[PDB]
Amino acid sequence: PSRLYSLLFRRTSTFALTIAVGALFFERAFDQGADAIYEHINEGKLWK
Amino acid sequence: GPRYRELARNWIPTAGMWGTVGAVGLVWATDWRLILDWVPYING
Amino acid sequence: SVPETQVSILDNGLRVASEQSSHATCTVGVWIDAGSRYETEKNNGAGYFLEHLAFKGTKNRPGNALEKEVESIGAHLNAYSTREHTAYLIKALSKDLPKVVELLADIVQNSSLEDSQIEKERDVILREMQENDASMQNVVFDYLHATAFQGTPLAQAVEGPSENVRRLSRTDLTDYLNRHYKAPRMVLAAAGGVEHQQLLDLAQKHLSSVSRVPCRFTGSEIRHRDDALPLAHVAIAVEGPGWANPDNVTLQVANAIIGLCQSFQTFNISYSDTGLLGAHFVCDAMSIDDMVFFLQGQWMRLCTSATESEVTRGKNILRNALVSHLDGTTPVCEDIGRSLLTYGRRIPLAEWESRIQEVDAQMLRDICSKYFYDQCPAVAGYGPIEQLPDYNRIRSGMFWL
Amino acid sequence: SHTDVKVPDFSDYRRASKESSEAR
Amino acid sequence: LDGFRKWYYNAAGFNKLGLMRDDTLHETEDVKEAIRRLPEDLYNDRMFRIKRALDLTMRHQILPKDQWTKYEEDKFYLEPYLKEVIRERKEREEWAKK
Amino acid sequence: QDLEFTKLPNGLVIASLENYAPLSRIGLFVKAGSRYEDSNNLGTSHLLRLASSLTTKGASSFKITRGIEAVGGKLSVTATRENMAYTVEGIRSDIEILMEFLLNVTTAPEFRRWEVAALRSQLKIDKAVAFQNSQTRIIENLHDVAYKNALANPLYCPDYRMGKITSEELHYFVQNHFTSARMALVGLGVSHSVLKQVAEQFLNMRGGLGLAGAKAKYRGGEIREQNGDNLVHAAIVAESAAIGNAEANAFSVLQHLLGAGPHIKNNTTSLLSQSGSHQPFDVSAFNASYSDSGLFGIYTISQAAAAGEVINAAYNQVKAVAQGNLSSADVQAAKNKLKAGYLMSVETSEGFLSEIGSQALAAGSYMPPSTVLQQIDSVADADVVKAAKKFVSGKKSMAASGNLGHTPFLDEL
Repeated sequence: PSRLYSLLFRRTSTFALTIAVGALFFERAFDQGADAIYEHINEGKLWK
Repeated sequence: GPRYRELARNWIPTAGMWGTVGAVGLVWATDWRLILDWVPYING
Repeated sequence: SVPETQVSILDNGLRVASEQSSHATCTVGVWIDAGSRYETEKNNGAGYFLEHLAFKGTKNRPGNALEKEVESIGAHLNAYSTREHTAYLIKALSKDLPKVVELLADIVQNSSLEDSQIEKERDVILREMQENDASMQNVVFDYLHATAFQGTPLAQAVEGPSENVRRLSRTDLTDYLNRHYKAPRMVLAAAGGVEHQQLLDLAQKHLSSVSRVPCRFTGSEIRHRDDALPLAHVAIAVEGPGWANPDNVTLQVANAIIGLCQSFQTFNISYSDTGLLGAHFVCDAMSIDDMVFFLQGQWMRLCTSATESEVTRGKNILRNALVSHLDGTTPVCEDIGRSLLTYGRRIPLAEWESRIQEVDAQMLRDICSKYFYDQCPAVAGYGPIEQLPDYNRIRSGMFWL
Repeated sequence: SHTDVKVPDFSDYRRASKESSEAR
Repeated sequence: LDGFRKWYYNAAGFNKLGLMRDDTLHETEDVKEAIRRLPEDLYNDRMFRIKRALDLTMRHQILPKDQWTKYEEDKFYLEPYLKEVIRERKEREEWAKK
Repeated sequence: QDLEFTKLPNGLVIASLENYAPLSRIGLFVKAGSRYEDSNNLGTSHLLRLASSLTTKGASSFKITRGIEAVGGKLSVTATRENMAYTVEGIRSDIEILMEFLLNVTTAPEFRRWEVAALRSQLKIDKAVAFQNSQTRIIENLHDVAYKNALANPLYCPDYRMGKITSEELHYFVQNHFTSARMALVGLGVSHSVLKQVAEQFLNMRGGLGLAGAKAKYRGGEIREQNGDNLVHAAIVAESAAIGNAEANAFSVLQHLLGAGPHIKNNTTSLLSQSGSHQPFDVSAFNASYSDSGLFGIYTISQAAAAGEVINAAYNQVKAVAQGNLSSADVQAAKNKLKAGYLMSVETSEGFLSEIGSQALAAGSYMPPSTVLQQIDSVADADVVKAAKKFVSGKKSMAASGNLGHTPFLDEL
């Protein structure tokens, strides 16, 4: 979308800003997601 | 320094934005957990 | 206090425009909206070769007797062709105004293309092209047009490829002549000591017979490496707005700000809703990259940080240069012919001054960021261009981190 | 001279223009 | 003040190496522009005086007292040329400021 | 209205025309060309021409450049062998400081030695750019072989004189030729009053008549320089009339009869050009008249091989004009070409300012374009023939360049 480029990518700093924010949130999702996936993968064999 | 003044204005937003980027990164990397805490996301 | 340019229209559609002035000599010309952009690669040199044949005699004035007439009053006869416009203009005295107009009428219609002449003008054109390669900046700007407008009729040159030049015949020419010389696409422009009513009556008397009936910027680069040449010519451009877009004026002010390489020239070439905006520099091999870096910084600077004073400089600079009134008759009319062909009207100098004074620093850096920042350029290099950086380095120099 | 040839056809490579500039 | 300036000129000690005052200036950009604008004879005397002072400092010697540079005699040759460099420099700076 | 010309009591000519143009131009004309040097200060006028942007007493270099570019104005220097002209142009609201800058440059230079030492490399570069084309070199060679002392001095600095021109030579040249009795200040688009009032702040320092220049003496001679250019640029001239003499006009009518360059963007445009023709070659008539002496002749560019008979053919055509073989319609067409060329030369603003300027220095008076037209008309057929015989008889001077294996000499020509 042009909006993205026009607003988020056009300014190099914003390009970084978006990356920064994204990084701040990516961890949360990826961690939790992978954790659960892992949890499901080894659904029964764990400490619980 | 009028010229300097004008140029400053031009760079003010981008400069601040870069600073903002660093601040954001700082909190994320450092896992402040105090600024982040209030943030919806929770480490646990 | 500059006199207004008055425009009338015949039934044919030939707009007869004139701008009277005290000077007793006048520049009467015919402009035609016909160039290499209207050619379809099978007649790529038809306008150029017709521009050669147009002074070699007509049906009413066979051969050199025609040019004997333009010697007899001491007038000067010139013609030129671009990618979009063709012009046939005469500088003469005021009192010789009728016959000159009649002469121009023959040149646009009733022209005679002699087969004998066709071979002679083919050898002239062929040879000139065979030696035209000598002019580097022409080679570099043709390369820039080709690589910037790949696959379009704007890539092909005005002269055409030697191939077509050799392979051209009267009938083909006749076609180009009968196809792209329509009366609604023609302006009879007069500047200097002329009366508009007399010129309108002369256009009604002769020239009243003239028959009445996009482009894509491919950002890319062409480099002709030839290390035996002493100097290197490099042109870098981005897409221009076109004739009718007013921010051209602002872009002109930006060029006036720029104005390290032995020669550095900025250009804003405009065609119908397209164009090339950029810089051409001619340099020694061992300096080329530094020039490029320098140049990109300036552009980026304007887009990034531009003061108020320099803007004023550009405003003023452009003003004086844009000043063309009473610069010369030939220029004056040239402006009337191009203004009636492109804008459809003659823009007065007061409107130009208003559009210049409304330009400030904020809208200049806004328009420069619209047209220069993070854009893919077209690069054309000729000479010892090994140290000329490739496309990633130039493209990365088109923005700042 | 220079006019002898035209930019070779990159269409094969060319993708499917400022409207698309930002998009691209 | 004049006698105390002569006493300080003796206490500075560059006259014992045969140097002038303008030989002792630190070569900044403005000083090098002023040195470049010197005539050939003044530049050659300045380079010879600097070379002789460096040789004397190498051998840890000074000139004999009759060959020292008398305070009264020292000539501020680079000064005139320097002021201009500074003046021009400032003018340019001001233009940019404005 | 029309131009106004007060002569100030110190000798300075003031000419003004207020036409309410948006861009106004102001020029200052000095009789300080290259003819006023001798063998000891050759090339001084070239460095003076290139030294217009140097720190002046009144204004530092930075300002003299940044102030003219700040308003977008233009400062240029044009020089002939007789005259120098310093011209500024710009918007009417900035011409006060433009006259400040121009009159400071004319009246009070400093000529600092480091500035001229930096300028000598630019002098070499400018000479190379100027001699990139063959016409310039062949005209300089033609003047050098045609004259002995005054008009034989080159417009461009000789190669040995680079590195040798000093500040004292420039100061001596300015103090001996930039005096008020040799200067005219000409302004289009300005009020006469201000020019009069800007003629007091400056142009009051040097009131002398300047160190007059030696009378130019003709020498004859033919110089040929093998340079390789396939084209043998050859100029063959003889002594002709001075600017003022009536004969002058006759020579202008004679070059427009013989051919003064093409009028179309290229044949049967000249008795010369007509005189058989099966090859690529350019032939025109050359005329350069200065206030004490003139040169008139033929100029040819041709393939080296045909260089001979082409030159001979051109020479033979002039001999036909020397034998009375001409028609009145041809002379009428030549007069029409000459008067149209004069009117198109004065139709532009800078050409108009130059013309007024030249007239001022030359005769102190302005000659309305109209007046000239009737004087050119005064020239009559016999008059033209007369000038021709002058050329056909007077000792010739020949400058040749190229592959001169088939280029004839003067005793063969």
